[PDB]
Amino acid sequence: RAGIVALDLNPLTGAYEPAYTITVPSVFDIPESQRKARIAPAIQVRFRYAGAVHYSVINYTMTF
Amino acid sequence: KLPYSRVTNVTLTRTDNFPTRRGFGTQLILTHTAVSGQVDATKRTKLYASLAEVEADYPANTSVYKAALSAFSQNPRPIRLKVGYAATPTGGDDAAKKADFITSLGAILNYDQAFYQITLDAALRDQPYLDGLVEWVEAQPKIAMIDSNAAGHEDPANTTVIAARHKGTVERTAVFYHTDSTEYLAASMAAYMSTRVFDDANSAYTLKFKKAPGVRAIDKGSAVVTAITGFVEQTGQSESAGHCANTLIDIGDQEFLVEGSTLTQNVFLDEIHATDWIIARTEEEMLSLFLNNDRVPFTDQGMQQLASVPRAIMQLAARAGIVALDLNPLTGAYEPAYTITVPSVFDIPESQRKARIAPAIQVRFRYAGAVHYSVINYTMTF
Amino acid sequence: AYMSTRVFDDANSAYTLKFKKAPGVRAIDKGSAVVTAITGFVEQTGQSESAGHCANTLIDIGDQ
Amino acid sequence: MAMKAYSMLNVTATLDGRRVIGLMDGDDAITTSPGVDVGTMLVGADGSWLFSQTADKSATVVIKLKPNSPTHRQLTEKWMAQRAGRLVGFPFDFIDSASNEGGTGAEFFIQKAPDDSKGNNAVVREWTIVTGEWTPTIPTLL
Amino acid sequence: MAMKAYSMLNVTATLDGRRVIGLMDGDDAITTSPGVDVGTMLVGADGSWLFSQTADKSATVVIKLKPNSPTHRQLTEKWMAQRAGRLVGFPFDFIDSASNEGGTGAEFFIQKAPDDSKGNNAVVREWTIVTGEWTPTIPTLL
Amino acid sequence: MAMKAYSMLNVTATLDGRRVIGLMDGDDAITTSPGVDVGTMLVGADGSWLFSQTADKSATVVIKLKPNSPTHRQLTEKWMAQRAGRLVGFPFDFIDSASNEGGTGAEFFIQKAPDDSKGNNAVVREWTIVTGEWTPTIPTLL
Amino acid sequence: MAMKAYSMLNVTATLDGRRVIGLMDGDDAITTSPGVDVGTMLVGADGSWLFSQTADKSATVVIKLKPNSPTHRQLTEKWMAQRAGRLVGFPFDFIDSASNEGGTGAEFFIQKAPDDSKGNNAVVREWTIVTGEWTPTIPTLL
Amino acid sequence: MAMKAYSMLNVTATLDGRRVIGLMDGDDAITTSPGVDVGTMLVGADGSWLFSQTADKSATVVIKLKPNSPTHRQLTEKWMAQRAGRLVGFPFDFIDSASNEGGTGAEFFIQKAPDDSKGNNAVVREWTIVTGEWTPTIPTLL
Repeated sequence: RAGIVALDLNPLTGAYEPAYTITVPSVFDIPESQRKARIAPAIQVRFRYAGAVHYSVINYTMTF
Repeated sequence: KLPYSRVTNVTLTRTDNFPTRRGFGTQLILTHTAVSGQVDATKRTKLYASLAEVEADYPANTSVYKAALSAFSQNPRPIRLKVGYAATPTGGDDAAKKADFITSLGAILNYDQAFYQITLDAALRDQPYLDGLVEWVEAQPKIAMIDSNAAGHEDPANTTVIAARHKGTVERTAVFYHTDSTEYLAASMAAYMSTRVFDDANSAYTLKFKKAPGVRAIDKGSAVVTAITGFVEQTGQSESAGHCANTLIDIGDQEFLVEGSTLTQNVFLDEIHATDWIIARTEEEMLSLFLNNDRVPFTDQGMQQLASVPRAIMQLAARAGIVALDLNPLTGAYEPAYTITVPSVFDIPESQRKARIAPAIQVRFRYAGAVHYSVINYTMTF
Repeated sequence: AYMSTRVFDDANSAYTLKFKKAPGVRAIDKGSAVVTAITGFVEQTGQSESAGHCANTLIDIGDQ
Repeated sequence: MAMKAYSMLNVTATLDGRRVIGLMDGDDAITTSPGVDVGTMLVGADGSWLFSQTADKSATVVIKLKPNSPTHRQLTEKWMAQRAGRLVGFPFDFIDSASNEGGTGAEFFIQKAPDDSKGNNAVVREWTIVTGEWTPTIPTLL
Repeated sequence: MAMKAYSMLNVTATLDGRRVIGLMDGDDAITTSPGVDVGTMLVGADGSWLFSQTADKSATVVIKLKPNSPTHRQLTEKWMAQRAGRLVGFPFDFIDSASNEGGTGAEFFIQKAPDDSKGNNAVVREWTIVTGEWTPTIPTLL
Repeated sequence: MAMKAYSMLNVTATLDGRRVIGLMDGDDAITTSPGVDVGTMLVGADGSWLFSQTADKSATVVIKLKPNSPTHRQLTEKWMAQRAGRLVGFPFDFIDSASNEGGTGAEFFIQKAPDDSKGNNAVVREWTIVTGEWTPTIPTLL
Repeated sequence: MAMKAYSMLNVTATLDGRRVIGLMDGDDAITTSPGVDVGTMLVGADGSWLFSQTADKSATVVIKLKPNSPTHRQLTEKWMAQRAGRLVGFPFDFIDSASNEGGTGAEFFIQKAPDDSKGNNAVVREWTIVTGEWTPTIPTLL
Repeated sequence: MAMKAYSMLNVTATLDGRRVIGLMDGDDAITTSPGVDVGTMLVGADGSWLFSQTADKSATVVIKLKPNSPTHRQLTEKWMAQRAGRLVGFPFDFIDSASNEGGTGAEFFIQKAPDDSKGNNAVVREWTIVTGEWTPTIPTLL
């Protein structure tokens, strides 16, 4: 909403592409050998940055 | 201090710029000239982006620059002309023999298939070996056009000229007859033809019959404009009483193309252009169907999935105005404009099923033409 | 002082540049071809690493 | 060419090139309805009459899906593409091979989005799409 | 990664950081619905058409609870905080682990309060909350 | 020569040689109205009377269009040509083939320009044109 | 270059260099109307006629905003600058990317100020601005 | 400093030092409107233009009250003081804490008095006050 993450469109072609994804791991196959750690497994998140403009160009052809 | 060019860049040139207006197709310019830096046996064809960026071909050579000059000179402009290397040898080692020219034609497809309209320009004009192009573009999804600079098509009797020795037998070639020193095929084709978008409603330019090029000159005469273009006043167009071509007459203070680029007695350019758009669009949609799906199975469900493509293309085409409006042209009674029939894989044997080649789908048409000539009677009674 | 008082909890609060911003009171440096050795900024290409050294100098172009 | 009895095994629906697969239970899983009435009769105070026919050929279709179907994922991606600001056509087409009854539309749009209900048993997800031009196909096998 | 059949044992809903626990019986215990239609087709007197898409991405969710549930106490405290004049966001989020279907909203508000019926048997308590921005999550497991 | 019922598919309107295409929805998409009353009755203090007929044969027509129609582009170019200082006629003509009712005018001018409203749904663009001479055609098919 | 259906996500309005953001609900959120009629037909007692075209190319635009929008703050600062005695232009511009319809004006002025109503629900804030020169842009995409 | 949603619990109005309490129902309970238009555009016969800005900064506010409110008693005492011949200022001020939007005026006067209707249900009592100088406050929280 602030404008930091991009607007859900492929910057190359303009086709639809998700801006961010969030994938949650399973504790299920993490062994009880590691479960007793009280340290949760890692959650992975995905990004896409939305930049801005520093420099502009205008051409102005004249025909008379 | 510092210039404003530190944060922006504002320039100014003295040239003419028109909007882009992308369209359908591309044309081909075949000659014998080679530029040695961009066609030298490495590119039987070469693409471009704009005319100004031309450096490889000299801005004075009659073949390429003087033809791209009229190719790129429409009010909206096409893009990316397909520049030449094709028949660099002069027609044939034995000049009168057309076999070398036919083989040259058959060896320029093998590099590139992106051109649709074939134009020879500023040379190769009125050569007897050119018969290979006319015989060859038949059964070849392209359009062949030959603009003479001078000939004897103005005699409604002679049989030696291009448009006489091939008249009424070819349905995919046309002649742009004119006087000397003007490149004409490029003037309208691929410059007005190219920027025709059939994806909009009512975008059927069925005529191509009264259209103004960028800048050019007219020919002269009244009874000589019917030996050429073979057009009789109110009857229509007669094959025996003239030779079909296009001459850019002027009637009022306006100059415009005439005869609408016929090919044979009553076959016009927009019919070919529009049907070829239909074919090329069905190709694109079929390919886009093979890339989205995991697979297309070899069952009846797969046949219906495949046949879903012509059904959408026909609805797209009837909206543009190419397909007719669902009424019998003879009596005005109801009649379907188009039908689509899907075959069965069921009784096609498994002996043939293992081919991975689907059976053929058949589609039906009806063309919607337009008007070239009007009549008004005006009875007076006092 | 400007970076600190940036609240990203509002809509459209992305100051992606920080590229044309006026401090309270200060003074400019001098030059035109010396402002590209510093800040390593070429005109329209972008910013090149070999042709300069990145930094910030508070130029003045118009009366700003 | 025997007239096949009806069966959902012989109906095929294609949305943006892909098949429609996980449909809910019932006699109304894909239904298309015309946008307006075909015409209107106008009768005057004297007994004379006049008919008027519309030029509007538009329709909606309603698709009922299960909460576990790939078409639900496809439609929810199309919805987000529309919400981003990308607005294109996406054809829809369906037909019955037993009678050749159906229709096509070259440009559809999402009109209504379903409700996500969790509850104790699984329930329907209903999508609605709309076109400005719908042409029915003629059933040539009656 | 086998596709799990549906079960309310594998749906999780988080309201202001805490879980939602005592839900009523039925197939509609948490339901989210979009605020408006996605778009509108406009057909003219000549047969031409124009589609228009909205920029409003808002939703409500309805939560049905039993008269003995800690979430009822949490929601009745939030209601009194709003009535006092303190107006903040309180995120709500819920998802299904079998298909990754759900959605999130970072700022919700109480919209409707339930009715306290005593009677002979115990009955539902229905709350309604509203957000100005709701983004559905893509079901990547179909 | 059966009397065709009414239909907008059989009405044709020609503005400066080109057809009028994208019209708004409603029963009043092209309406022409005469400039003044045809005549006036004058009754004196004694009961005698006198009728008087005007020589003014002028009319306006109002055209309601969608925001996406080529006729809107044509009319906005004509408006700018008039604003530049170039003042010519541009005929307008429309007729119904079912009854031969309509009229023609060989020289029209732009009189009112529409309002550009953006909003949430698309809305009308109304143009007004005026002539000094309008001749109705006689409906010979009743 | 497909003709995009209408959407407020693809309309951009620029006031004094900044975007216009918090708009009210409805089909009329930014509307521009020409100042006068384009021309006038004058018909004489004999049936002859004369048209006259104006040289006035001016317009107003009305902007409807919510009580919580940065454009309301910008416009209320511009109003106070005008009340102090500082009178300058402040360009306004808006366009639609789907059809290239819109217009520009290099010097605008505040003409009407809104009413501050508090009440029980939030309500509109309507501003009006006026220019002496408004040039519409030609919709080249129809 | 989160932007609080709108609420009448966070709007405060002060009349002659005391609070305004018993307000009627509706979205328009305190409304302030400027006395005149901010300016006027003057376009000549040649197309040139001239803007003119006013120096009048005055406003009225309308307050709608219930028949049982202490502010009604305060205003009816002020009315009788004015009718006696005692003419002084009595400031009025109101603001919204969520956005800092409002305004102040150091000298107001009674302009209209309400109608005393008895009837079957209770009805509104509307007062109007006027000032010669009203300065809006800048909403610094947008």
